[PDB]
Amino acid sequence: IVLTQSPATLSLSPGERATLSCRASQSVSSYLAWYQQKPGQAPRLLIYDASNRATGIPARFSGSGSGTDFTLTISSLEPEDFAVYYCQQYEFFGQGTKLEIKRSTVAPSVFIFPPSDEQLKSGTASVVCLLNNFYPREAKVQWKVDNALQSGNSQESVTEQDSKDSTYSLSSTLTLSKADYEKHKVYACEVTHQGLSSPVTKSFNR
Amino acid sequence: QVQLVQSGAEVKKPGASVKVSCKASGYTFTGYYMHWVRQAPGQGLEWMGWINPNSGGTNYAQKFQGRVTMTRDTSISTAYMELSRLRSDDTAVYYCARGKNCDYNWDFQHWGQGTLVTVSSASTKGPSVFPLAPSSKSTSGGTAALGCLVKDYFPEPVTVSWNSGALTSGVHTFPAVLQSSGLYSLSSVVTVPSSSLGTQTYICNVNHKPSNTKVDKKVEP
Repeated sequence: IVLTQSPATLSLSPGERATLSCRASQSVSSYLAWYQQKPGQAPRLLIYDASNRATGIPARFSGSGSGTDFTLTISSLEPEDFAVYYCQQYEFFGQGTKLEIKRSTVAPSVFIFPPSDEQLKSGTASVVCLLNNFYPREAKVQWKVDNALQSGNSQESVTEQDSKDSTYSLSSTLTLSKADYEKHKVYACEVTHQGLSSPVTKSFNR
Repeated sequence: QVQLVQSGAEVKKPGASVKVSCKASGYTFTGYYMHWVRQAPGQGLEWMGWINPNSGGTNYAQKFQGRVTMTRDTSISTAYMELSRLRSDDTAVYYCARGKNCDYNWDFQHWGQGTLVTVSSASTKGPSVFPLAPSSKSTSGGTAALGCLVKDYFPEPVTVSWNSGALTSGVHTFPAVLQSSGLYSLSSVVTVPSSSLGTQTYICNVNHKPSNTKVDKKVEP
C-alpha cells in the first residue's frame, strides 16, 4: 500500500476551508487515520475510520472517503490548525502535507553581523545575515565577497511560521578561516524576495 | 487518562545498539498492542513494529527484521525497543504509540513524548558562544538586531534564553544546522529598540545539558 498525499504544501487564509487528499494505491479498505503534527510535538490523532473525530477534536474537522481515495476537510481554518498533516492505513503513512497560513506579503528586514573579536581570536570568522519577519517563505540569500559569489561555505536555517504574525525569519552563516577573512575587504549578503522590488544588499568593510 | 512515558535522549556511535523504553499507565497494559514509529529530523513517519504485551508476540516491519527487538515487562507495564547495528540514518525521534481500538489497532490515539536517538561518530562537546553585536549594519528605523552564535556543539539540543527568560518578545532562535564537522551550530537573535542599546543590558544564556555546560554572554554594541 502506497499512500500519496496532495498537495505537498497548502497555503490558505484563516476562515477558509481546507481540503487534503490521500490516495491509497492497493486499498480495498474503509479504514484511514489522519494526524496533525506541530513543530516539536508528537503527532495528534484527528480522524479514524475515515470519518470519526478523535478525542478532543473540534467539529470543523471532517473526513470522508473509502477504498482508494480519502479526504480530510477543515471547515473554517483557525490559526491553531496550521501544521503538518499525515494520513495512515495499517502500517503505512503518507508523506505529509504542510498546511501554512497565507498572509499579505512582507519584505524582510535585513541585518548583517561581522565576526566577533572572540571568534577571530580563535582563528575563525563567521559572518551572519539575518532576514527578519517576512512572507512568503521563498527567499534567496547570496554571499558576495569583494563582489565574488560564494558557494558551499554557507549554511542557513529558517524559523517555523510565527503563531502571532505568520511571518518567517531566516539566518544564514558564511564561515571562513581568519586568514582567508583578512585577505578580503567587502562582505555582503544579497537578498531576493518577492516583497523587494530589486535584490537588497547589506554589506560592510572589514 | 492514558500516559506513555519514554526514556531519555540517547547518543550512539555507528555499529552500537540502543534500547528505549515506554511505560504505560491509565489502562490495561496487556489489553492493547504497543507500536513503535520513528521520525527522522525534517522527514515523515515510519512504523517499526508492534508487540502484543499479553503474549510477547511481535510483528516487525520488513526493513528492520534482524535488527530490531521488541520486548515487554508486564509487571512494570513497560515496553522496550532495541535497535542494533546503528547507522547515521537511524538518527530520529522514536515514539511508542497505542491504537485507539482493538480489531483495527492502527489509529494511534496515544503517543509517548518521543526519544531522540542521535547516531554519530562525533563526541559530546560544549558550544562556543560568540556575540552578534548590534551596529548601524544591524539597524532599521529605531530598531536594532543583536544575537548569539552558538557554535560547534554535540549532540542536540541546546536551549537559548535572553536575560534568563525575562526577554521573549522579538526573539528568534533558529533550528540547529549540522555542519560537515559532525558538530551542530545555531544562532539566536532578538530585535529591540535601538534607543535601548545604551541602557538595557542584553545577555544570552546558553544551556547545553549533555555536557552540563551553561554560558552567559553579554552582547554589547
